[PDB]
Amino acid sequence: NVIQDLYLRELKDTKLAPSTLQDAEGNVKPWNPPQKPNLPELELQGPEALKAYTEQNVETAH
Amino acid sequence: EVSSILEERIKGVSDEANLNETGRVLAVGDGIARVFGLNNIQAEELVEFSSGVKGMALNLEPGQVGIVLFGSDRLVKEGELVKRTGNIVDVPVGPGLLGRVVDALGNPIDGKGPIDAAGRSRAQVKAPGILPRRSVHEPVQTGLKAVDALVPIGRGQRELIIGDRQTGKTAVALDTILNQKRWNNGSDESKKLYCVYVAVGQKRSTVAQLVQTLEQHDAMKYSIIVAATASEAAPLQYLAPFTAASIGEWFRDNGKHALIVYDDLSKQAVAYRQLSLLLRRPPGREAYPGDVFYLHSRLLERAAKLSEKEGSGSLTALPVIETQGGDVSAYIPTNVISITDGQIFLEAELFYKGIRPAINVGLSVSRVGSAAQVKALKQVAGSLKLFLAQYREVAAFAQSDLDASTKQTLVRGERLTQLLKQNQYSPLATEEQVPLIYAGVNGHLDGIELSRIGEFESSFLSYLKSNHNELLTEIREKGELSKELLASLKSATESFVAT
Amino acid sequence: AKSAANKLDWAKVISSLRITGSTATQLSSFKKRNDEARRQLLELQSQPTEVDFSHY
Amino acid sequence: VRYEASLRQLEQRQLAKSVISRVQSELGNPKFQEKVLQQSISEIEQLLSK
Repeated sequence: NVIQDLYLRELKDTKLAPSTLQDAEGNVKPWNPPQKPNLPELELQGPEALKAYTEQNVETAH
Repeated sequence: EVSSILEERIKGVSDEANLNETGRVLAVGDGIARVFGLNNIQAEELVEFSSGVKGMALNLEPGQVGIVLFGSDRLVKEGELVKRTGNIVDVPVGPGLLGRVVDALGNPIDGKGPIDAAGRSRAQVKAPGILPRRSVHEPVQTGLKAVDALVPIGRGQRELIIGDRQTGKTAVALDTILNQKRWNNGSDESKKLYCVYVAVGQKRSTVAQLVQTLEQHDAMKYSIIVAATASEAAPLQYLAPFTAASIGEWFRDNGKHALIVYDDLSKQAVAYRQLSLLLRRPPGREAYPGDVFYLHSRLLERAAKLSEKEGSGSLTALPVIETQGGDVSAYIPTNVISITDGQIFLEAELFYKGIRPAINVGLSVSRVGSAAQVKALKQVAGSLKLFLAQYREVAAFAQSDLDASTKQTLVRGERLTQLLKQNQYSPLATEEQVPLIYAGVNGHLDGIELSRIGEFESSFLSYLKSNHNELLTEIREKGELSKELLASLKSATESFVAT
Repeated sequence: AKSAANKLDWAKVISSLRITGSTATQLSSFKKRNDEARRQLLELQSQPTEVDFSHY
Repeated sequence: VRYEASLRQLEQRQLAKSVISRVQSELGNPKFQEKVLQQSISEIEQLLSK
């Protein structure tokens, strides 16, 4: 009765208002890239280090 | 979408039928509407006003039935139909309530849609009897090192968390909830404690913080938080632990395990006072309602540990009581202390002195004690209780020319006390409680200076994980420390201390 | 696993006590231990690589 | 996901206040009179059915 009236009115006479996906973007965190592979670069290459180390600390094992 | 759901909802309300009993408010004042009518009204039955507020009818008086309004006074106004809902206060209960913040009535206040529930059960049902209950026998590891060693907490036995005002009492409790995640996540259904936290009289902002904190530690998925906030009307606040107990019953009856932490019963008391005094029921001691011992006793005894006849369920409980200025002689604390079966007494001085959790080792007691505590943890921390006892006694002697014996106690004692601190809002697995405590007990860390105790703790854990996570896994799973395991442990500690 | 390398390492650390030649050698072993301990907790922390297209 | 859910909530309250606007229209109509007749016969049907 009143149920029917409400049902009728609600469904028919107004529905969803406008709302854009674009506007949504502002309110969410957007995807961004995982920049950089982050290559490590070789350290201590060559016997330059070795000659340095042999000479530098001469402290013997006790 | 939302339009479809609304269309479903309008369709989902249907025309009513003739509704037995009616009242007309005789006078409504003070949130205590007194209605003339309601010829047959069951005591404590829920009655719904014309306005839309709900109430229960605590006093059935000889000529008027005194409804107590569950909302703002303004809603009801003198003379107006008072419909009889016809079901004594009951709240939806079920497995489905897991993960929803619901109010005292049971309505979803989390806003995550309708609460799917498997039964509605009354909110005043009497506690398990003499023959249904079988003695406590399953540890509940709260994950705080101090609680787990000093004051063991077992399944199905209420233990108070009585302490000084706003010394982060709630924090001690919340920690217990977090540790239950470890057992909970798995597949062993004789291990999952499904906790329900009952926030009574806490500001809505505080309960929002609670909700967020639980979500942050990914803990809502075994939590139900019945929240009746400070704003909510004094009847709702009154029925809030009682309602909560009913939520717990589904877990207990269906044979799960669960822990319901009533926080804080001190505010529960205040709400009962408000109802009783306003209903003009005779006043009593310290202006607290006359039967106040009876009210608290009803709530707290619904906790139990069911016998193997009755499905071996449990319903551990942990009421939190706020001690106003630490006066444990006060009427509301004293009543509760008697009712409970244990105490944890958080002391403000300790809190200030940087011991957080601030359990005062002396004034806490566990009355179910050694039934709880993992067998492993029991073995290597019987000593811990005794050592700390000496440290307390010899504490005041720390003001000169002191015996070597006295000095030995002091070194060991200071190091232990420092060791038992736990960083706030992080639980610690039982399998790492047994190793850490082992070190202090065996005196390995006596040598380590106080400032480095903290660093040592974290280091020991990493060292244990790298060097022998075999040892850790054995400790965890065997759950009992055999002499061979203790042997390996002694070695491990020796190695760790050496580095 | 990584623990095999480290079991030999720490056995060697307490042996390295018995050599006084060490200066920063023990600090180099300590460093390898640090980052080794970091990678295991990194690896244990690991999220599933992609979002669930089923649920999420 | 968070904003999507928020947008659904925003929709639910928006279409709710629009429903209130339709209600104010409904109570004006002499449907207000005609539905009393519907209620009259409904109560007749109901109370006799008891």
